[PDB]
Amino acid sequence: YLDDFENWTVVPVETIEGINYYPNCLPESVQRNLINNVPKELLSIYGSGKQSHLYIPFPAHINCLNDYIPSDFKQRLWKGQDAEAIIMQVYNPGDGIIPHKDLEMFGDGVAIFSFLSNTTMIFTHPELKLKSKIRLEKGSLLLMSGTARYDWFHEIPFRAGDWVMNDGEEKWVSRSQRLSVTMRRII
Ligand SMILES: [Fe+3]
Repeated sequence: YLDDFENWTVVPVETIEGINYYPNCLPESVQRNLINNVPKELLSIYGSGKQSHLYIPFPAHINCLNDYIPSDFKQRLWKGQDAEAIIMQVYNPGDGIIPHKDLEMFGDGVAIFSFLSNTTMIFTHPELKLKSKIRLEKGSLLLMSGTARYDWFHEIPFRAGDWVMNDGEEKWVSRSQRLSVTMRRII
């Protein structure tokens, strides 16, 4: 991310080893139970979205998310175990995050559950001069590991909508408030 990238190519996210995306992973009931039980202050629609760090033991409305993370992922990367460290982050329209790689204190395998509304995440590789985009939908799970987690940067653009292609038309879809829950372990 430094703009306008004419030397660069946009590739399918399927080319990035260690991206696994599961649409409609969480039932609506699970999403509503979670949202109902976040402190109301965290969900303010005004100004920049707030954030909350949680650590074991998590309450049931959070802790249940561990059950929707694929067992093969936890076996391969988390020594069969469940998440230890969780950040809940709200994004009001215009909020995002600059390109980064998650801190080395976390080791491999990062799980991100999405709530409330859809957004677009962009992966960047400066050395390859490549970009890739993924639409993170309400109720989805993103797993980031390996090449995705170490070689590439990820970001969420600071804007109020996203151009989204569907059924051959491209629309500007305004963003609504979004909440993510990021689940990690500590080395
Ligand atoms: Fe990150």
